[PDB]
Amino acid sequence: KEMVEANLRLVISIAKKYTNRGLQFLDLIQEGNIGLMKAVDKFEYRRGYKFSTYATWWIR
DNA sequence: GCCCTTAGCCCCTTGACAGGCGGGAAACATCGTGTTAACCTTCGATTAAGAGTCGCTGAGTCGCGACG
Repeated sequence: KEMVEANLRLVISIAKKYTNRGLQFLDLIQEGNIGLMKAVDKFEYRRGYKFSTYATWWIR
C-alpha cells in the first residue's frame, strides 16, 4: 500500500494521454491502479531496479 | 318395374425415397488472462453580456452583571 500510494502520482501522469478514449480521467486512474497493484505482486530485484519503467508499462 | 351383374370412385396397405433439425466430432476464429523490466512520479475547461425565487453559512451591533 505504501509503494502504491507513493506511485499513484505515476498513474495520474500516465492517465493523461488516454483521456477522451471512452473513460473519464479519475476512472482511468483508478483502473490503472489495478495494474499497478498487480505489478507490485511481481516486482523483484532484477536488472534496472527503477520501478518507474515497470509501473508505466503496467499502467499502460 | 325390380333384381342381377359389372364398372368407377373412395378408401386402405407398403414403400422408396429426400432432406432436414440437430447433437457430435472436428477444424478453426475468440477472450480472458498473463509477461517485458535501460529515461519524464499533477492531465485539463469553461462558464462568466436576461430573469423570478428555494437551502444554508458567518460578521458587527446591542442586553445582564461583577469586580475596583
